[PDB]
Amino acid sequence: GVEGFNCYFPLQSYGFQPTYGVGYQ
Repeated sequence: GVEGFNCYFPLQSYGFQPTYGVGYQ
């Protein structure tokens, strides 16, 4: 369900935080 690697972690919540792993312009 997670776009990409299967990470149970709240990777979707980090999409709003500063990080290179979530650089969606």
